[PDB]
Amino acid sequence: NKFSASTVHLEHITTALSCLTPFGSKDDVLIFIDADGLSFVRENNHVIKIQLLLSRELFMSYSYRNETEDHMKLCVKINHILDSVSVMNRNSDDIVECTLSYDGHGSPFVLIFEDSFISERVEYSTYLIKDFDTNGLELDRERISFEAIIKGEALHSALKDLKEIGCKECYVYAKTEANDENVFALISKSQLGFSKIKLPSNRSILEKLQVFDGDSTTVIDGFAVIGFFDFTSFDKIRKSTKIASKVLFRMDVHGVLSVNILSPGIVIEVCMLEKESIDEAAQTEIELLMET
Amino acid sequence: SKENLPWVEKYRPETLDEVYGQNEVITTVRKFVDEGKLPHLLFYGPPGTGKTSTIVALAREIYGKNYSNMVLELNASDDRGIDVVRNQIKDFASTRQIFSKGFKLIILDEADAMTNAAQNALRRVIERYTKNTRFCVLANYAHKLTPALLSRCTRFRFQPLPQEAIERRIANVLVHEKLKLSPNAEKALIELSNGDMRRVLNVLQSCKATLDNPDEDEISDDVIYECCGAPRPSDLKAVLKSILEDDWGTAHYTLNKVRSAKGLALIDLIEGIVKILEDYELQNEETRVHLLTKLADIEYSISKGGNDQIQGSAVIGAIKASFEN
Amino acid sequence: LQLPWVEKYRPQVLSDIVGNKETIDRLQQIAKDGNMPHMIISGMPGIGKTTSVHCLAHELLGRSYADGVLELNASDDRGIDVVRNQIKHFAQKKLHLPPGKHKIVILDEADSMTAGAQQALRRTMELYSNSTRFAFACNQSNKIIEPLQSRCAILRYSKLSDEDVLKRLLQIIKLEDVKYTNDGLEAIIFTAEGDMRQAINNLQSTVAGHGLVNADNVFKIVDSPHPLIVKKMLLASNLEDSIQILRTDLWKKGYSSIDIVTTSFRVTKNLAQVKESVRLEMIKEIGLTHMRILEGVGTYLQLASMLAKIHKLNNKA
Amino acid sequence: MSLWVDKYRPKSLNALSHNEELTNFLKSLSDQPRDLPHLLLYGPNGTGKKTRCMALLESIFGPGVYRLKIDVRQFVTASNRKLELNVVSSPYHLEITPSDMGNNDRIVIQELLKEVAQMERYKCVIINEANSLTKDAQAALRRTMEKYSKNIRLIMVCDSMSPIIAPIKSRCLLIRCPAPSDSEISTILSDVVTNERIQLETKDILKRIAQASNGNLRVSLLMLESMALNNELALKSSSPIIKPDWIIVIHKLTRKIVKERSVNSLIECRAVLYDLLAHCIPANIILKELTFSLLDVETLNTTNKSSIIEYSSVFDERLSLGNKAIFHLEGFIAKVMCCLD
Amino acid sequence: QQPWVEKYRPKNLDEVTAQDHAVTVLKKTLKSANLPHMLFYGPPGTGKTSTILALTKELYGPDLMKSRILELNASDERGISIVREKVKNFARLTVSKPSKHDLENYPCPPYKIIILDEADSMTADAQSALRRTMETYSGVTRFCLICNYVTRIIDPLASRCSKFRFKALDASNAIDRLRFISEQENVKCDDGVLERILDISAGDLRRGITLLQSASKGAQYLGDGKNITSTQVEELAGVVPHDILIEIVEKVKSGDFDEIKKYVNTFMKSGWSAASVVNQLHEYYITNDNFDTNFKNQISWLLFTTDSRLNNGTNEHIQLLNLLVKISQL
Ligand SMILES: Nc1ncnc2c1ncn2[C@@H]1O[C@H](COP(=O)(O)OP(=O)(O)OP(O)(O)=S)[C@@H](O)[C@H]1O
Ligand SMILES: Nc1ncnc2c1ncn2[C@@H]1O[C@H](COP(=O)(O)OP(=O)(O)OP(O)(O)=S)[C@@H](O)[C@H]1O
Ligand SMILES: Nc1ncnc2c1ncn2[C@@H]1O[C@H](COP(=O)(O)OP(=O)(O)OP(O)(O)=S)[C@@H](O)[C@H]1O
Ligand SMILES: Nc1ncnc2c1ncn2[C@@H]1O[C@H](COP(=O)(O)OP(=O)(O)O)[C@@H](O)[C@H]1O
Ligand SMILES: [Mg+2]
Ligand SMILES: [Mg+2]
Ligand SMILES: [Mg+2]
Repeated sequence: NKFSASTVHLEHITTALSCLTPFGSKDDVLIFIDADGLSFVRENNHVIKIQLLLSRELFMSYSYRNETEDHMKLCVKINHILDSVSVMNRNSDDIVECTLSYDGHGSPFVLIFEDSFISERVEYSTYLIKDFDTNGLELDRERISFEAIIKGEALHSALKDLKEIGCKECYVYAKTEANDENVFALISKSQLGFSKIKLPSNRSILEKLQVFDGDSTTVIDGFAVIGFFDFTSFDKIRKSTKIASKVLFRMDVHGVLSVNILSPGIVIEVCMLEKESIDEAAQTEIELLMET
Repeated sequence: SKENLPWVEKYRPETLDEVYGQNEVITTVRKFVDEGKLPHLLFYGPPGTGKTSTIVALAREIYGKNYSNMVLELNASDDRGIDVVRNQIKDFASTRQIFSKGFKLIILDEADAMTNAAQNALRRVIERYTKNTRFCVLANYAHKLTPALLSRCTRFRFQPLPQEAIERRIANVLVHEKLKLSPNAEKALIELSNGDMRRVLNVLQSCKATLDNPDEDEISDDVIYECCGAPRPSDLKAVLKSILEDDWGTAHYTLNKVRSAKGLALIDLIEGIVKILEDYELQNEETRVHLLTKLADIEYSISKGGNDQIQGSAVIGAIKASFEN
Repeated sequence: LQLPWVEKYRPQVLSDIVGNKETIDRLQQIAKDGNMPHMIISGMPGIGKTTSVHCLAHELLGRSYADGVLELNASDDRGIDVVRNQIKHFAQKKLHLPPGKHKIVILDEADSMTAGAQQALRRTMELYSNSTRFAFACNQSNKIIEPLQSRCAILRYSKLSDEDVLKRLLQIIKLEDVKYTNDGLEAIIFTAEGDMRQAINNLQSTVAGHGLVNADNVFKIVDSPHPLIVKKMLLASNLEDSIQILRTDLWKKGYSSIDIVTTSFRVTKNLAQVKESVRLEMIKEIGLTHMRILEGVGTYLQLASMLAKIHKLNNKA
Repeated sequence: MSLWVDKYRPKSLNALSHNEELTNFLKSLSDQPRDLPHLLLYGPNGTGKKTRCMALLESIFGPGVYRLKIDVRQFVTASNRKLELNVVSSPYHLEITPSDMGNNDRIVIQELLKEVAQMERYKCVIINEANSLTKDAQAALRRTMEKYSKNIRLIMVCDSMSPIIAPIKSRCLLIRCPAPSDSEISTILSDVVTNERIQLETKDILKRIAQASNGNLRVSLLMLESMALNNELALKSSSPIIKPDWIIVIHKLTRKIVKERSVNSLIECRAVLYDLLAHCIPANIILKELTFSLLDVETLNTTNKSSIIEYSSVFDERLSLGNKAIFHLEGFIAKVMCCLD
Repeated sequence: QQPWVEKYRPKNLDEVTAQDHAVTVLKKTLKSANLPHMLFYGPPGTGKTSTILALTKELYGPDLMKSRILELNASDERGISIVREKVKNFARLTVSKPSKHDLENYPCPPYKIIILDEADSMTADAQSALRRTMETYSGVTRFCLICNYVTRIIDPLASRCSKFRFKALDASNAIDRLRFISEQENVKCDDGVLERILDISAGDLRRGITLLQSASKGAQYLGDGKNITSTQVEELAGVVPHDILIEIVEKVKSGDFDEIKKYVNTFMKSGWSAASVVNQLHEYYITNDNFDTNFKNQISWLLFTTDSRLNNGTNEHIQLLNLLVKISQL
């Protein structure tokens, strides 16, 4: 076997996979195996990209026997995996050991589950014909518009409050002041009218927040950054922020936004896409209501 | 790796210089992309003329490494329902480009196979989201497209490839594969091409496989006719002469001998017969009508199925009756 | 990043719009007075219907265009409940407008919208006629139900004539400072056949691919419209000339047989200088050929036989 | 036990009376049941092809072939809508009927034949009215009986072989079942009236029944039952030849068409056609018997008969290639009145 | 225990006969990997399915069918969504890693074959999805198209797939194969019986094989060591005897309508299919030299029209009666 991994605590794996089910449940996940660990990436409509990474120390029997360039790809349907795993991993403290296997290329993804003298073995055939490779919605750190670190619980509560309101179009605000009264909020408009959820300047949920001038070194005060993001991406990310410790916000002048989720724990990084243009001249009325 | 693919896919053009025949369209689109102006190109023409190959080469030329995350390719293999179309194209066009300062190109292969409401949504998105997003329409049939779509999109017509383009592609294939064809074989391939490149590549691969050794030999017209199954022009001329001269017995005997010696099909035989008959002159204006109607009925019956001998005798009788006027 | 000539020169006022001079003038008086009734605009696509509606709304509102319009298009969640709720919420708000001005709601491409949504629209207009107004944009008025057409004023749009399209072409040429020729402009008009957007696209293709606008360049980049060739070959007297015309045009330029049959059917339906019996016989033959092609027999021989039968019934031996 | 067809049904190869060559052919096929190819039976209706199939199955398997069982199951064709097929079951073989609609019939045959085939001492199935197919289930048949030719043997019985496509006729053996002559039908009638101890004044009544039925055993037996029950089991030479009301209506319509040729006559003929089609009667056989009734009139000359038969063939082609049924019959009748005078 | 149609199915590419171009191309592709998409068309019972099965057997081996070869047919549902998802999936499945036994026992190519049997029963949208899928997955996935009628298959499919015409198996085309089958099965026939069988089934070896099997079964059941004659196979196939055809011709020649009508009624009572009758009448009329050119042309047109009417699924009685009446009035 080229890749092998074993784990005893499947609660972490299943709660990490539950954060991918709102949109990634359909198909077309590109798992990566390397010396760093195990990673899953999902990208639909080329509008949002999610990366969930599993470290070496998470697995107990990581071997990774290879004699190549050390980068092998495989694409498997998520829905088959979810349907297979739904029946197992039942009850609590079932000490279900999961064994991962992949014989390089042309072999199905093999999962072995053992639960109280009862073993299971599911083979997941992959799809590697039209794999265009490369891909990735990456951004350069030399021109980051602003950086923000927020608590996971506050963001989860904000998103779960925003979801049921509606708000098919959402906005992201960034603002810094000289008196350390930093302003950060995710406002939106809906049929209800105007919805404003505000994250205060308290360091409990706004530990770090600075607005840059496109050089990632020159921090400035009194400058406003407007981010027009669709409701779909925020709805998809709401589940991913349900269980977390710290959430990192970072977008550049290009408008693409990278959100890092910390939960040692695993790291989840998601890349977003901004809308082409703001609706007419709305951004003006966003600030005009913000200092109102 | 290469050298293990069909010649249709192996010889797929990758640059605009590799597309032959449609010099005017290539020059026009090169002038369009040199100015950074893409006015919602629409490509129309018979299959095998190089529409999707041309758009792929253009996307490679103007983007390079941006094809993986800027070009949205949609086709018949993907579901194109009204909700699916509106959601997917709205999400793709409404989002700003990541880093490239250029228009976003969306390729819609086989656009004729969509519903009217989906076409209306697409034509609304074309005019609405157009600041950064452009559209490409590929369809062999224009009757299934909304006339509003043909107005907002610049229509480019793909003519059948002339003899020069086919000859140049044949020469390139021969250079690549180290193969030789007789000039008579080249003329036969030109006649059989009917303005198609995929058919030419397929029959060239089949004829190369037919040869016992690829090298130290020359491809003639006989091997091309044997592998492709197309009747020889001499056989068609002999059949027509027997029909026009031998009344009913030896003409039928000659037709049966021709159909049995090499196993020719009736469809190709009648197609050849009418092809030579089109060159002939008929100063009656009524024999041609009877010929065309009877031959079309014969093709319809053969498509519906029947007896080959009875259909061939019907062809002979129809030709003789039409020429008796 | 240069916008195409179609979208770079979109009119912003009703004065720049050409075509139906009387309708444009009436829209100008409606904008000036402010009395905006419910309207339905139908006609040939790409003649300036949605553009005219947008210009009228802009001239009527001014600075109130930020909130005073709810442009629901075909490419949207056009259902029965969410659309009704959105229109109700739009109609249950008031803004600071003059008493002679009213809110305008634009529904482009109302033909494809579901009939239940049409009934919901009727309910919204009946309930909130005093505050908001509705402006429809469509190609034909047949798809709009009768009760909705009853509560509005219908303004049919005619095809743009030679003068208006030529004038717009001259203004755009002067704006772009592009050398042109009268013969080239005539060829552009002939290929457009009354279409404005198609004429602009053809002019843009001519100037990009060749520069100077000439008839030869226009004919090279784009061929003549197929209905004209179909009409030319259908009324041909001798069978040989019609056969040669159809071959050398359609098969050499690469036109699909089913498209040829559909265009011939449309031409025969719109034909004028033909008897009723001849027209119906030709329609029957067109239907037979269409069935043969749809089943799978769509070769040149079928088209030749169809022309032969048409000429036989024309001459009657 | 109350009909001639069920009480006196032969159940063996030796029990068959007519078509001795066909009996020898079936015996030769049943000599080696393992090497039995796919069978296709074509011939006139009422000849007894079903009887030959049952006799062959009984010879191949043995007792219990003629014992039948009834089971019902539903096939889903669209959403929650399902249509049920009244399939008849039996040990060692099986029988189905194409009573479903012309479009769902293909998927019903697909599912049923996939379920029956399975894996396996083969199972034989009889395809009644194989000609009544829309060229869609025939592809399923030609695929399954070629790929799964290890445990299934399709038996095809039909009256017309022309609607059956060429590949199906290629893969299936052509079995010919000619209708019996007058002498054989007369002998069968004599035997069945001897077994029923009914009176028989003369032997000409059986010959008249045979001529009236036109080589149809079922029609002959039903007519014999009708004359036996109507005359209190006492056949007479003066007893009228009883015919079904459908043929009587067809003949009356023919006489009306010959006598009266107008527009009111045309609309009454249309009403009669509508009423006849209301009885679940196919239009093709209606047109066929109308043509045969029109062709026997002595008043008409050769030209009128030729015109009528040409129009009948043309409108039969139209009905075969068409969807509706009233239009082609109406056109045929209108053309008949047009060409009569 | 097995019918001769299935028992004698060619499992190898060298067993099939009368096909030179396709067999040579497949044999030369066995040692290479440049296999294009194949469009198999021709008369029914020619051997396209046998050829593709033999090619698949000699390409990969028995073990790779379960995980590498998937076929489409009319036996299962073939809706647009089902066909789209199934074809896209199987054209996206990876090339399975071969075992060693396949590697030094068979020349396994790095692609896979998708078989589309009876493709003429597919909708236009399904065909468009198939052609787009096979263009976008032409790397390690191959498509085989088999159809009896070329016209029903759309033009782009015929352009993209290599056209491999299957010639009809005439008497001289399959005489050797029939002789080998008869010798292997110990079948005794007279000089001109296999040729007559092949002439009966024009371009159809399956019908000839079935007729030979029926004749052998009849000869075995009869018991005597006799050779099968042309009359027996002709009457088993359904060939009208020459005397009855001569009587039909004589009745047609006579200008009596009632005699023709009653003869047609008796012929339908005999239950013989009118397609073979039309074919035999055509052969007799064109073969005979006692008729002029104009009458031959008219009768050939009439027989062609009658065959076209019969192919649509009409009543054989009415068509044959109309044809005989039209011939008698020429
Ligand atoms: N101008 C050309 N010169 C040389 N080869 C060509 C040219 N155009 C097409 N071909 C060949 O044709 C093959 C298939 O053409 P495609 O462009 O993929 O299909 P198409 O012409 O767009 O037709 P469809 O039915 O619309 S997909 C390519 O892989 C080339 O090998
Ligand atoms: N009268 C006109 N004068 C100048 N430009 C015009 C005129 N009419 C149309 N155009 C141009 O054509 C473009 C398209 O006009 P639209 O109003 O979008 O067409 P339409 O009448 O709404 O029909 P559709 O959109 O196909 S349903 C405009 O943006 C203008 O650039
Ligand atoms: N070249 C051949 N040599 C020997 N037997 C052949 C040959 N071609 C066909 N057969 C026989 O024909 C029978 C069936 O062959 P098939 O391959 O199913 O015919 P087919 O081409 O599939 O016809 P279809 O499926 O109706 S289009 C078998 O008994 C084969 O042995
Ligand atoms: N050889 C035979 N001897 C006596 N009666 C026969 C024979 N063959 C058929 N029949 C009669 O035919 C009747 C059944 O006909 P049927 O099978 O319904 O005809 P078809 O198969 O054309 O529908 C039976 O009642 C039986 O009496
Ligand atoms: Mg293409
Ligand atoms: Mg518009
Ligand atoms: Mg087959």
